[PDB]
Formats: sequence, C-alpha cells, structure tokens
Amino acid sequence: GDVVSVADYGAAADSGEDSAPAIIKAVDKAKELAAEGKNVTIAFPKGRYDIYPDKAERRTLYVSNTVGTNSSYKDKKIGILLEDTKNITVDGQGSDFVFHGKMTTFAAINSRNVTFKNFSVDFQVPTVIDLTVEKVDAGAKTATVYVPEEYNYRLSGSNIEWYSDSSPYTGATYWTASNALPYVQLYDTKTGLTVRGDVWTNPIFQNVTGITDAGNHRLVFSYSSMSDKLANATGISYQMRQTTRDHPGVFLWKDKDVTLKGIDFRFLHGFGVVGQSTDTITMDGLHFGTGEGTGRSTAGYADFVQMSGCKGVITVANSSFSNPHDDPINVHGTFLQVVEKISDTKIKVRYMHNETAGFPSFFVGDQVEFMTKGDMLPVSDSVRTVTAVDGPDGQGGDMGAGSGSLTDIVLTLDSAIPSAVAVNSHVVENITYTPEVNIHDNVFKETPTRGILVTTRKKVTIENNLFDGMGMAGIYISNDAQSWYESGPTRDVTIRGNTFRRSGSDAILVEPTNPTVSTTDTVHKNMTIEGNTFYVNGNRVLNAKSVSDLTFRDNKIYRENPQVSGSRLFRLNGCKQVVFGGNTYDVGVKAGIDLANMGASEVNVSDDSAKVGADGLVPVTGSIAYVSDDAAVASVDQDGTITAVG
Amino acid sequence: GDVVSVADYGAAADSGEDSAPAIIKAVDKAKELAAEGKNVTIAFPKGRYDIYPDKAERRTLYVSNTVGTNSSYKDKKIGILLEDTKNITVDGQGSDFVFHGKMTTFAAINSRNVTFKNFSVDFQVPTVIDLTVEKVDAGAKTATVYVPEEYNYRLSGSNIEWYSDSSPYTGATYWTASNALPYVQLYDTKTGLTVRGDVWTNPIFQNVTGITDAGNHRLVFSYSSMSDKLANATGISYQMRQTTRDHPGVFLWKDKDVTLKGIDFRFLHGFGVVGQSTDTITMDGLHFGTGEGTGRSTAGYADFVQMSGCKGVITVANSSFSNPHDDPINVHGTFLQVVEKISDTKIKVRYMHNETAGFPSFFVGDQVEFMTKGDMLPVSDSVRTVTAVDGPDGQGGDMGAGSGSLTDIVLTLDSAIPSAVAVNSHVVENITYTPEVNIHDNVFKETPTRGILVTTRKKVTIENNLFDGMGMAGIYISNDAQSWYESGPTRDVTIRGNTFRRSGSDAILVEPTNPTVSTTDTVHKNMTIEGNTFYVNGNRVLNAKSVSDLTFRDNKIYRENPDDQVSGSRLFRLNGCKQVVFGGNTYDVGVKAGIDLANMGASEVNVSDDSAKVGADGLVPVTGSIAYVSDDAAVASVDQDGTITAVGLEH
Ligand code: NA
Repeated sequence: GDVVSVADYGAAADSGEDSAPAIIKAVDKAKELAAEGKNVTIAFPKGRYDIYPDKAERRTLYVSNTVGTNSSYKDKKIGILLEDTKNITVDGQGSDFVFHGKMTTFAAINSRNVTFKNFSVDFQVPTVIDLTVEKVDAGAKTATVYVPEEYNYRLSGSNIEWYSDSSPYTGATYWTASNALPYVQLYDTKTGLTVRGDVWTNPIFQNVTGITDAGNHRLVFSYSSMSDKLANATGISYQMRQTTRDHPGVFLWKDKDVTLKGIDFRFLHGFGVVGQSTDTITMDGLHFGTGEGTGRSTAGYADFVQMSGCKGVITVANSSFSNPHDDPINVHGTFLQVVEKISDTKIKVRYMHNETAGFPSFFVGDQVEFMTKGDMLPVSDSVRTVTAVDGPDGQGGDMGAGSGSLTDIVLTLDSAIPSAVAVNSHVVENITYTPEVNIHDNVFKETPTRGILVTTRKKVTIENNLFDGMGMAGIYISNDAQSWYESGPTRDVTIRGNTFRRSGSDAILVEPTNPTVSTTDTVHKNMTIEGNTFYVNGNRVLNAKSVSDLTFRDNKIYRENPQVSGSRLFRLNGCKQVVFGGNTYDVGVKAGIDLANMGASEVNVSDDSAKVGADGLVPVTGSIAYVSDDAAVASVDQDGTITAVG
Repeated sequence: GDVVSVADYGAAADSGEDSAPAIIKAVDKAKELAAEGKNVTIAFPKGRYDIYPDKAERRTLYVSNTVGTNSSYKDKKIGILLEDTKNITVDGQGSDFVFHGKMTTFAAINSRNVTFKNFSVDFQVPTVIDLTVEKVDAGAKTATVYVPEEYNYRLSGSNIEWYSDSSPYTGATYWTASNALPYVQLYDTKTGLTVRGDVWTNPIFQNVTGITDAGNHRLVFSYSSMSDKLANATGISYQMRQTTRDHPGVFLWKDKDVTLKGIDFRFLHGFGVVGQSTDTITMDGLHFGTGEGTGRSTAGYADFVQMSGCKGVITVANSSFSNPHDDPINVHGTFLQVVEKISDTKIKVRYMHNETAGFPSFFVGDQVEFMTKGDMLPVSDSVRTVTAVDGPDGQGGDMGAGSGSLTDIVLTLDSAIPSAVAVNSHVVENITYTPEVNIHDNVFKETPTRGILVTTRKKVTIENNLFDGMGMAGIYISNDAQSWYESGPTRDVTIRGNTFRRSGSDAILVEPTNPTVSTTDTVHKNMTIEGNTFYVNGNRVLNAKSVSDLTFRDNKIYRENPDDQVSGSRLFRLNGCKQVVFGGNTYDVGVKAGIDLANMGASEVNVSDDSAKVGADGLVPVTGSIAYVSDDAAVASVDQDGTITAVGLEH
C-alpha cells in the first residue's frame, strides 16, 4: 500500500529540529489515504528525530492507574497520535526518537489495525535521576557521586538544583527539581539486583555541607555526619524521581488490533505502555532497558506494561524488561463500588482508588457481574447487560446524560439486579472487558517489585519466561476490592516452563485481598503450575489463597547456592482440590505445605514428595548416603522432620 | 502430739544469732519422736530467726529445671531439712526467717505427711538487686537511682561494687558483684506491669561517667550520653540478677502428702518451690511478694512453684504471686530420649536439656509410655512397666548398677517394647508420675512471663483465679520434646471462672511444639474453657494447637479500655484442632469475635450457638436495630461476617 514519508512533510533525519509538527502533517496525510481504503505506512528515513511537547497534539485524557481526577495533569501532550483511523503502520525503520520535557511518546485512540514498529524511545533529560555512589570516605566524610551526562544541574552551596532541557519555542525550562527527588530505589551495580529500601530517604542528600565538581561527571559531596546507610553506599545507584504519573508513556485507548513490535524503550516518562478499553494488543520484541551508550540504569519511570480493562488477546512475546520503578506487567480491570441503588435496574457506581477515575469502564451492550467485597465472590445469577451509561467519557465530557462526577458512573441494566446487591458491600466488574493473556518467551530482571500481575477470567498463559531477581513475588495474582480495586477473578491459568532465579520473595503468590475467607467457594479456579524451574534460597515457591482445582506438577526445585532456616516451600490458604504430582526437589529444601483456613483432605500429595503440615525436608535419595567422615548427619524422619544432628 | 521447741536447742528469737545448729538439733529430736509413732510439731517461739548457710545441712542433690549436671552447684545448703521421716509439722507461729548468702530455705526428702506453716521467708541481702530510676535529667545527663536499704555497696571511680552480708563464723562476704548483674527485667512502678525488655542490656549501667551518693538511699549516675532507653526510664525498677539457679528455693523430693500453708515468701534465692517425684503437695495461703516494709519489688529469683514429675494431687489455693523472674507455676514431667535400644526389653534414655538431669525419673514398678517427637503422639500400645533401673539416684550415687552418666538412665521393661520405637525419634514419659492439678482462688500479677504452665494427663482444674498483667500467655499448655523436653499430653483440662486483665499476650495459649501437625490424632484432648472473663485490648483470648474436644462456652469478653481495616488480632486461633464448640459467649461491641484457622477446616468448628465467625474478623457491631451515633462520629458499616464494608462520617 501507500507510503507516507515524514521527510516530505518537513522532518529530515538527524536535523536537530523539532519534528512534532511534521509528524502531525504526515499523520493527517496517512489518515486521508486510510479513509479511502488504503493500507498506509508512515516511514521515518533512518536517523534521530527530536519530538518536543510544545506543538505536539494535546488532549484531555483520564488514564487508568495514573493520576485519577487530578485537574493539574488532565491534559496530555502526545508525540505521535493516531486518532479515529485505521490500517496505519508507523515504521521508524530503525530510527531513534528522542522526546523532551514531560509527555506521552505515542498513542492510538479509537483506531483499528494500527502498528508501531522499529524505533527506539528515549528522553533528552530523563525524569529519573540515576546517581551512583562510586566511593565513600568516612574519614573525610565525603562521597564521590557519578552523575550521568544526560542530567543538567547547578550547584549552590550545599544544594544541587536539577533542570531539564529548555523549550526551543519559549526558552522555558520544562522541569526543575532540588537535591533529593521524592522517591528513590536502589540498584546494586555488583549484583544487578534492584530493590526498594526506605524510598523516602536518600542517603546521598542527608546532612550535606557542600558539593564540588570533580570533573569527568563526578561530584564530591561533603557531610557533617556519616550515616551507616551512606557508609555502605559504595557501588549503589540511587534512582530517584517524582511519583506523579502525569502522562502515560504510551496510550492505547478504545482501539482494536494494535501491534507494538521491535521498539527499544530506553526511557519512558510518567508511566508505561497503557492499554485501556482496547480489543487485542500484541507486544513483540520490545526491549525496556537503557542502552549501551548511557550510564543510566532506569528505563521506566514506573510500570512498563499496563493493560487496564482490555479484551481480546493481550500478547507479550520475545521481550525484555529491565529496571522499571514498578511492576513490569499488570493486566487487570477496575471494580467500581455500588454507591446508590436508583431502582431495580439502575445503579450509581464509583471509582474508589484515587489514581483510577474519569474514564468509561462500561459501554452499552457490555455485560457486568456483581461481587460481594468481603469474600470477593460473585453474586449468584448476577450477570446483566448494560442498556445505558451516564458518566465521564474520559476526555472531560459526558457519556449519556453524564453523572456530574469524574468518579461516578450511572448504569442502567437490562433486568432487575439481584435483590441482595446493596450499597458499599457490592462492587461491579465489566466482564466483557476481560482479556485472554499470553505472556511468553520474555526476560524479567532488575525489578524491585513483582514481575507479572494478571487478573482476568479468560485464558491466561504465562510460559517460558525467565524471572531473575524480582524483589517481590515473580507472579502475583490478586483480585482486590479493598485498596486497589483491581479486578478480576481467574478461571483458567497456566504457568508453564518458566525459570525463577534470585527470587526476593515467593516465586508465585496468589492473594486476592478478601478479608473473609470462604470455606465453601473460592475466588479463583482452575490453575495449573507445571514444568517450571524454581531456584530457591529460603522463600516459598507457591503461596496460594482461595484457589480451587490447583495443580502443581512436574516442576523442578533446585537450591540456588548448592532447626532448619527458611520457609516451607508451599502455603495454601482456603484452597480446594489441590494436587501435587511429579515434582523433583533438591536435597535439603523444605518440600512441605503450610495450611491456612483448610485441612489436609483438600490436598492430594500421593504422587509427590511434598508433605502436608510438616517441613518435608528432602533427604539424600536412596538407602545409602555417602557422607564425609568430617561432616555431621542430620537424621530425617518420614515427614521430613529432623530428629537428631550428630 | 509432742512439741519440740527450737528455743531448747540454743536458738534465741530476735537475737541475730545463727539458728541453723539449733534447728538441726530440734529436727533430730522431732525425728526420734516421729519414729516412736508420735505426731510432732517443731515450734518457733514467735520472732525473727536468722539462719546462716555455714553450719546448715549440706546435700548433694540434682534438681529439675536448675543446673542439671553442673558439678560447681551439686551441693546445696538447706536451712530446715526434714529427711527420712514422717508426721512432723514445722510451725513458725508467725516467725520471720531471714536466710543469708545463697542457700535453700527449707526442704523435705523421702518423708511422709510433713507440713511447713506460719512463717515468712526472706534473705538479709537478696540476690536480685532492684534499682528504681526515679528521675532523669537529659540536659545534665544524669539519672537519680533509688537503692533499697537492704543492699550493700561501695563506689569506686565510676563503678559500684555490690556485696552481701558476712559470715559470723569466718567474717567473709558470701558474694560480691559489680555494676550491672547479667540479667535485668522491668517493673513499671506507675502501672504495676513487669516485662522483659533487652534483658542483657541494663540502661542504668551504659556509658556511666560517675556515681555520686545523694543520701537517703539515692545515687546520682552521670553519663557521657543519654540513650533513648535511659531517657524514658523514669519510674522503672530495673530488677537485675545472675541467672544460675544454684539452689532450689524449697525442695520437696520423693515425699508423700506435703503441705505448705500460711507462708509469706518475701524473697526466695536461686529458684522457687520445687516438688520432685513427690506424691501430693498442697499449697494454701502462700503469698509470694515483697511486703510493704521494703523498697524492693522482686520476690523470686526465678519461678515460684515448680512441680516436676510429681503424682497424686497438686493443689495451689488461696495464694498470691507477685514479681518472679520466671513463670509463677509450672507443673510438668520430663521426656527422656531413647538413645540406645539394648534389647527388646532394655533401653537407655537421656536427659536432653542441660538444666534437668542427674536424678531418677523412673522407679521400679512405674509405668512408661513412648512418644514420637515429630507429631508428639503416643506410640500405640506402648505402655510398659519398669522392672529395673540403672542410673543416677539424685544425690551422686547409683540406682541398680548405675549408668556411668548423670544424663543417662537404663530401663528394663516388663515386655518387649513396640518395634517402631527407635533411637532419637522417640522419647519416654513416666506416666505414673503425672499429677492431678487443682489451682484455684489465687492472684497472679506483676509477672513478665506466663502465669501458669501445666502439662499432665490427669484431671486439671484452673478455677476462680485472677491474672492481671501477665507479660506472656496467662495460661500456657505445651508438651515439648523439641527444646525443653517437658511432658506431658493433657486429657482433662477445665479452665473456669478466671479473670484475665491487661494480658500481655494471648490469654490462653495451647501450643505443643510438634513440628509435624498430625491430620488424624491430636496431642491434647477434652479441654473446656467456661465462665471466664477476658478483658481484651488487641491480643487473642485463645490460641490453641492440636486439641480435640475443645469447648469455649459461657465466657465474657470485655474491651479493656471502653473509650475508643481494624487493629488487633482476631480473638481466636485454632491450629490442627478437632471437634471444637463455641457457645453462649458474650462479646463487647468492637472486639473481633473471629477465628483464624491453621491446619484444619471450618467443619471442625461448631459456632451455631455463638457469635464467633470462622475465617472472618467477626467484629461485633452495636447491638439492636437502631444505633445511636453522635453526629460528629463516623459510622463503620459491618457486614454479616463482621467485616467492615464502608467508613463514613456522613451517617
Ligand atoms: Na477496513
């Protein structure tokens, strides 16, 4: 089909000029051709392109999991915007896109069969400031801090004043900050592990007396007092930032069949890639991670991939994720709480978490289901179809008659709702906007939080991924109408063929946040965890709450560093019909199962070495153990309990 | 009956002279008459009697829960010893006995129907040193410390040197120490609560730069800096001591029908009242606590009452317990571990904890039962009778052939032991030496640890007691072959009509220490908790592990401070229990009448006749269909499971 080259609309490769106006003109041309029925490629002759926010498209938008209703951030600048169109591929052809200030890099709204491919994404001055403590001198009370080339600063006594680049149009500085930015997390240059410590206390900026420029991108800080934190800082990168998610990194809203492939995300400001009310998104060969040509380490200001209230198939494939400041992937919807029963067929529901509000979670024709918050179980026979929606449209206007509030949506339903549905005790899930999820052949590393969060009732496959060094659970499946109000329950989860290394916590945590644990129904159903390799070092493999038909089979559990310290490998809390079979365990791990809110009759270990209600410490295999005559023998009984240590 | 007066053997009441020799002479006379079949009273004309260790009876003795085999402490001085006799009553007639140095106060060994009554027990210089920080001055970096009159000290430099009184025979001081003794616990004079903090770090004695005598029993300590601990020390009494239990406070070994009554224990050195392999001990009207005529606060160097491997009936009645340095009461036996199967009818068993060893836990004719340590369950059909014993006799000699070790006993059994019994995996309990227990109408306060420990298969009744301020569980029922090796499983426990106030932890904790939670049989059986009152403030009422036939009924649960998602624990936790019934309990508004479950499902728990909720908070809402709420208070809406659904402000 047709090719639209940005060079024909004012944007030369490697020009040092602002390409934002030319890109708008190229997109306008592409949409003209697409409206005639053509398949269009917007091509970027390979090179660097700078994209500034000043003249970029501006839209009022309410974006899941960012800033909720906050009027100070409701307007977004968007570097490349495909709006109300179809059949357009943005082909960077290997170009490097450099964005400026605070803005969204690219976005598609109300569009179908759109693709973004083959470019890198970066910011001139990233809004996460990565400072590495290269050496500390407790005697002189100094610290030598490496400041990457990208950042601009002015020294003023004991103060350092950070600033971005400036607008070419007005000379205004896009942003400034002073000394320690609000949040900091820790990347150990030695181990490659990223963790959250005390995120609100940066030891670089504690008791500073003066700063001097030692040249070659190094500063020397001087301190009145030498705290223990600072004394141990050698080799630690302190990655600091504001936490306001003022823009999504990428926004895919009310689209259908979106593809992102072959994109190198070297830095995303504000948030990650946000899919919202979109049918089918494919993410293939994405690399979230700083390049070779930078001393920076942060690639994400927050999460990498957020798929909120989507449907169709969400695919994440052949991609890598390194150093976000929050979870790499979260696929979820939003529970809204019943706050008024207007009639048997009409209810007002409310966004209860202050970072998710202001956009539609319901359209006419969608199906919804009601849940009781306390046990997080569905109301029997509570599926209804939406026949009218009055509330925010996500752009500052009204759907239907509107609701008068960015947090409230009035729904009319096709028949009377169950009489038990009441204000505050019940929430509503849009069950039409639940996606199938296929996350396979990816690499997750340098992550302080969880690896993957996924909560959908459709088919979930998490397969052949490597999780290396997740600071919290590798995979986390919740379902929550307590703090986060993220739906929904799972019905078909397969976790297969993954490897878990250097787990900072449980490898797999299933923890819906219901305070009431039902002993007769479960929140989640039909979960299979098979063929995985778990390297363990004192944390659990599986900690699962309120799952029925849970199978853990044919996995391999190895000690990472090959009376007994560490947790039993397994914990089950209010589960039903649990089956263990065919797993292999290294000698010396606690292949045992802690039980909460349930008895042993619901756990079948007849085909496995794991022990219910005991340590299950795995002894040497066979009837004869070969032991050095200078080593001690710990005798292990048939439940995996040590009886004596010589 | 005949009377033997200590005043006829050289004792002079209120003389300050050593009465130990006169007491020995008087006991020798009483034993003569007792052997003639007479019922004898040994009488003390009312007054103060001083009893020194120098000329007191000395006995090699191995004493449960003190120092085990340690040869440095095997010999005990005993102020009043009834040995190998019967039908003797020591009647103090209201006298005050003051002991000196480090010694056991009184003891009865291998004696029948003996009584001690009607005296107070104290030490000239107690071996617990109670120091009260009365004032702190952060700017001056000083603390003003009250030192009770009873203690002797000298200051040298920034050091304080403690010393006892001196022997009247040799002139030598019985003991000395400097600065902080090894262990300290905290009595808050404001609240009456006693706790353990960092017991190995005394803030009075960190960073001291000077000590000044300020007169009237006060010292001013000066410091190079003021730690947060010391800054907040005002009104806290720091009760410090060594921990070596070199003597039992009282020792009742191999007796039958012993009575202690109307005794005021103002201070016991070394350990508490120890019953050991004794059949029936009655304790009635005992008051463990410092009197009103001292500034001291510690009454016990460690525990108050230890009944180790006894049988018959153990009664503790009408008594009070204030400020020990360990649990007021522990009734238990000792598990010994199988360490050698010599034949199908002969085994060697071993004392595994280093503070309990060197004495017999088995006698010919006793019955024993075998347990698997992992799940702490009995081995089926494993009750056997002892036909021979080779091991320590408790005073440094051999029973039978001996065993060659103070920790090891060789038992011969009447028939072959079960074949599943093996070395190390199995332990033995003497089930003959398991007592009935009746603890009633007592008061427990000012206690940093647990109130009552009891592990016996015989009938247990804990009834109409007051527990106020226990730092740890009020009642603790374990059964342990893991660290402490204290037996045994319970079969008939009733906890009735008690009141628990200011509970530092769970009110009642049942926690055998089996690492394996058997899914079939329970460690404990038949436990009824009824008619008690629990004042609660965020801790649990009942935390029970591995009990079958557990009934919690007709109790009253009140909020301790009736002015105030939700903080505090659910009131109940059950771990591997069976056939549990809750019924007829009453709960104040705002308590979490909910039940946490571990290693068990909800169908084991019958709450049909109760408000408690399984697997939910069970927060108790305002009673009735109308709630009267101030229009400046918020409403928290509570669902049927006791879970909060919303918190308003707008009603
Ligand atoms: Na088309």
